[PDB]
Amino acid sequence: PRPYLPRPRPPRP
Amino acid sequence: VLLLDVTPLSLGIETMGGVMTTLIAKNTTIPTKHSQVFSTAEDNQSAVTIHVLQGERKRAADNKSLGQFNLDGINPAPRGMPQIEVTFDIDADGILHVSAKDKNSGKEQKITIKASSGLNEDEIQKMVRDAEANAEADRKFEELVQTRNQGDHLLHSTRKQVEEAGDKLPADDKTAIESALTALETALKGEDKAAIEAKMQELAQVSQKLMEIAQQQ
Repeated sequence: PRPYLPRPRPPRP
Repeated sequence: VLLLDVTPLSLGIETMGGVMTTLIAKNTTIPTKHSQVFSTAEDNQSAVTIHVLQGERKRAADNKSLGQFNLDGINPAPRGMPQIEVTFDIDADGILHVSAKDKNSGKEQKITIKASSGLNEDEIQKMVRDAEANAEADRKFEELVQTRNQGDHLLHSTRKQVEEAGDKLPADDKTAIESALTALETALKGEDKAAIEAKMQELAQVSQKLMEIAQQQ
């Protein structure tokens, strides 16, 4: 049911 | 009354796949407060980013960013199971307070966004017209995103399952699985729903021995 949240961006590859 | 003090545009947060999810609708009278429970996008996700947005578009990228913060310490769980309650409260001064709280861990984080933030009067009118012009496209986008998100979930579960499988997984199968993961990745960046579903299928077709392995005790 609930909408999903993204994770924090990690360091740049 | 002939005058109402209102928030001029919808306010909400970015959710998986680049979608704005609204917490407070345009033209709501202030002061006002609303809460909605959200969850994690991926299995075992330990943190979430709350990206606060103002505007009427269903594509998050075309709304105005007001701020962002992170909430960490989310304990391991299958995606969708954690309960992260997000609250927007705009006070009588137009200051917007946004908080997020994880019900299991008890952890919470908040930001305060000052009243002058976001779009000015001219940009507000442009935004409303923009959304009117793009209403059908935005409908299609939300459809594309439900499929992208399934695509994204399959890619992650399959990679998890390949790691867990290790050398139990035959070499021919791992090669085929690898190729098909890369192909699904490429498709997910396009706007073609059928192409995504097609690569999902191609991945499943090479995944039988894997599914068997993941399935045993």
